Amino acid sequence: SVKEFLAKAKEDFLKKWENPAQNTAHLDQFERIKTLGTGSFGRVMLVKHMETGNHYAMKILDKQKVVKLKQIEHTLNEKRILQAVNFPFLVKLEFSFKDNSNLYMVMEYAPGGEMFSHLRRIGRFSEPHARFYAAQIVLTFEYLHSLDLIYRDLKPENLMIDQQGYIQVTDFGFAKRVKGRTWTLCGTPEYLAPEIILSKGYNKAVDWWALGVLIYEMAAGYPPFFADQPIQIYEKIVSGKVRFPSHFSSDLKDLLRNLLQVDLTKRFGNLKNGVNDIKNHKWFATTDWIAIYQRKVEAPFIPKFKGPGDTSNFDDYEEEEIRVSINEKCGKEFSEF
Amino acid sequence: TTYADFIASGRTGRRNAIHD
Ligand SMILES: Nc1ncnc2c1ncn2[C@@H]1O[C@H](COP(=O)(O)OP(=O)(O)OP(=O)(O)O)[C@@H](O)[C@H]1O
Ligand SMILES: [Mg+2]
Repeated sequence: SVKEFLAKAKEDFLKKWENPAQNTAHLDQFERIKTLGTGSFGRVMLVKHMETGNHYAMKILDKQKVVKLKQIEHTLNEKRILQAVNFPFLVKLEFSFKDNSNLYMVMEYAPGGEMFSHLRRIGRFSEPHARFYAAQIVLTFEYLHSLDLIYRDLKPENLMIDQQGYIQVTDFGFAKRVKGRTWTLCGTPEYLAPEIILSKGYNKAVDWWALGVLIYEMAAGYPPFFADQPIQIYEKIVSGKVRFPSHFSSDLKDLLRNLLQVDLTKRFGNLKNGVNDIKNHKWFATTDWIAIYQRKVEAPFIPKFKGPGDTSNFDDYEEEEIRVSINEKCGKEFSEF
Repeated sequence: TTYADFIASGRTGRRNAIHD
């Protein structure tokens, strides 16, 4: 069963969890080609492993900047969780290392760009399209939650499309292995669940609220709570007032009403039956889950990639050179990295 | 329309994460 697979998968995760991999490369093994993306904490560069000739995405965290934004424990969770995990819709971490100035996470390059890029251009996805993606995120959270992991930053900007047109969840910067509750205010304003903003202390259920936001945005072209500045967004979320486009199927409206339930005792994903209330929902009736997991479903959108190392599905960013100090900067703080 | 309000808003570009 699914229950048997998750058990095997937990053991694999624990062995890597207790004994994490470390210093398995350095900078000069890599050709820096182009910046693929940027964030609040780090930048990602397309890179080339010079001995194998493979292309990878390398995330660069500037140690000092990590310390000034109070993300040390978060950055240590990111590397440890990511090197331990193994699912078909999670990016693979191949190498990690550090030097005097920075922390590096070389990852599987995903040539299709972000879901964000395509969703904004096209405007919105058809329901069947959104469903293809939703299902994959549903299975990915089932896996992550069974390992006591919360993800905490689901957004189109962290969902890469691979060559097969499938999802690779990237960015485990707020990932955290927790049994019981957690209180850190983090995520992305539009995707924040009401518990986070209200400082209640929260659990896995915030990922399922985030899935309901994602589905709404994929299917509508816009998030269910937007405004010009974050405080107005937080206002609408807590208000627990959503309006649906008239072109949403009744089934979709119904899925979403349970996922965007402000009352986290009645929110799908957090009930007795757990993730099955979502999987056996009317909206997912056509979805063959095992097929989705095996990647033997026909993707409705395969991005165009003219050869390897093509970056035409990513925006252009301003480049910055990688400066490494002669002196080690925050050595004690990142010793386990 | 809602889509039009969204498109005239300040948050149609990529959204970075918050923190403490
Ligand atoms: N493995 C990857 N392959 C291709 N592109 C990637 C990959 N990983 C990340 N990116 C790109 O880099 C961008 C920024 O990376 P990421 O979100 O992980 O950094 P971050 O500092 O945590 O940003 P934030 O927390 O604000 O979302 C992503 O939104 C994505 O466009
Ligand atoms: Mg992040």
